[PDB]
Amino acid sequence: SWGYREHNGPIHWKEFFPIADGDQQSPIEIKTKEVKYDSSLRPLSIKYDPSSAKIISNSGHSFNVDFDDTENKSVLRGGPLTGSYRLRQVHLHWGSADDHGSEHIVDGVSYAAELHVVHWNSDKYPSFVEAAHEPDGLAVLGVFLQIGEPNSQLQKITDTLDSIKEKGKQTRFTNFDLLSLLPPSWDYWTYPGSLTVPPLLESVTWIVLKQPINISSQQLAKFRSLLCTAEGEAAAFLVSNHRPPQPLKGRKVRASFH
Ligand SMILES: COC(=O)c1ccc(SCc2ccccc2)c(S(N)(=O)=O)c1
Ligand SMILES: [Zn+2]
Repeated sequence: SWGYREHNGPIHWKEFFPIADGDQQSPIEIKTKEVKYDSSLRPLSIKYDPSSAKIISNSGHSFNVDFDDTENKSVLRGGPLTGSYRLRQVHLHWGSADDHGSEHIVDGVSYAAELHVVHWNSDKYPSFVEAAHEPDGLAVLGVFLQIGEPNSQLQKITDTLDSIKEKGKQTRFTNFDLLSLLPPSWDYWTYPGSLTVPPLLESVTWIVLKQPINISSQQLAKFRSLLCTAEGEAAAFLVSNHRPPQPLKGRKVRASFH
């Protein structure tokens, strides 16, 4: 089964998931001088209720903060999107080294980590699972993290990691102010792409914010202490969980700014 280790890692996913070689795969290299400013794009409009977060868990591939998506208390609107997309989950990608941890790469710069905020089109589809199978079903906001001052807005997360060390562990996680984790500028790039983990579905409108947020090296090192293995299996650590960049295949990357 899939992961980021030598025998089950990204380079081997195309052996098992046909879509891994598809024409709309993510993540990509963003070349900032080659991106097209598009005046038809709209500003992002975000409303994230701190009561929406409920549980944090170790999936074996990252931590996952799950939100109550029963109704439209937390939504993303605007940007390239038609209608309202409902907040479902947040997770993080990193590498074994602080200078090569992100999924998207900007003018050759890989950041220390990348946060993904996953949302689904509830205006058109009745659930996350159904939306995940349609070209306009999902929207993922990407936020880069760069090494710097410790981020006090990550402290709630790092405090829980000891209780979710093994794959499948979960703990209560509520009153989380996700809005305060985002950077002050909501300028972004966008393109059509895919999930960056199996099943690699081509259902994602990517919105990658230009402005990175900070994290300390100590904070980021704590994530690598999560395991990719369950209780009572031989332990292996989740030291890296990012997919390499995929061919653009004629897709247009657009910028909200110039
Ligand atoms: C190591 O990274 C991850 O674990 C991870 C987990 C879930 C999701 S999207 C939710 C999802 C996918 C598949 C099935 C159910 C939910 C993504 S992504 N990078 O495509 O935004 C990445
Ligand atoms: Zn992700």
